[PDB]
Amino acid sequence: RFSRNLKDRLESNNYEEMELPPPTKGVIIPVVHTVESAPGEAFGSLLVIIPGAYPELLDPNQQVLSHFKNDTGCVWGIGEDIPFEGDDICYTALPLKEIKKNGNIVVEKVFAGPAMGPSCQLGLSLLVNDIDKGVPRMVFTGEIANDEETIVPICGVDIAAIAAHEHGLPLVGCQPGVDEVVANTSLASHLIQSGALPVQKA
Ligand SMILES: [Mg+2]
Repeated sequence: RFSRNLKDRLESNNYEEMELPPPTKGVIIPVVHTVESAPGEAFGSLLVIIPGAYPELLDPNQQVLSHFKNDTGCVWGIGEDIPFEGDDICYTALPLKEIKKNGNIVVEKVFAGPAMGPSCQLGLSLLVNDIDKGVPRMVFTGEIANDEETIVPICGVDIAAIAAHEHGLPLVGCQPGVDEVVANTSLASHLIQSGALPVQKA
C-alpha cells in the first residue's frame, strides 16, 4: 500500500513544528493515513502521547477526546473510546516529528482527523500501566484483547513499520511485519524494562 507520492503531497499539510523539553513520561504509536481520493495508497506517521490535556496544540480536526473505561482518564486526538481503564490522567496525542537523544520531542500540527481504530491500544495500555518515567524509544501498535493482556493484530503493519523506521525506531507488535514481537502486555512491559530484546549468547 505504501505510496511516497501521497506522503509528499500531504507534507504541506504539516505546519507549525516546535521542539519541546522532555515529558515526564510518554509512549509512541503509529497512525496509518489514507485519502478517499487516492484508493490503494497509504502512509504512516507517528504520535507521541504525553500527560496533560492540550487540545490547543492540535489541529482542529484532531480536537476530539476519547475516554478510558469507567471515567479513569482520557486522551486528546484519539477518535474512539478505550475499552480498559487508565491511571486518572488526561493525555494528548501529538504528531511526532522527532524524539531526540536528550529526550526532547519535536512535534507538529497536521491537517488530518484523529487516530481511528484500535491499534493505539497497546501503547495506551503500556502508558497507563507500565511506563512511569521517560518515553521508550519504540513504536507500539496492536489491539488489546478483552482479557486486557493479549495483543491482537491490526491493519497496515508494514505502513506502520516504514513510519517507525523513518524515525529511527523499531516497531513493536504481535504480528509479522514488526521488529520485536510481543504476545502480550507483560512481554511488552518486560521489553521496555530490558531496553531492548534480551540477548542470548551461545
Ligand atoms: Mg487497525
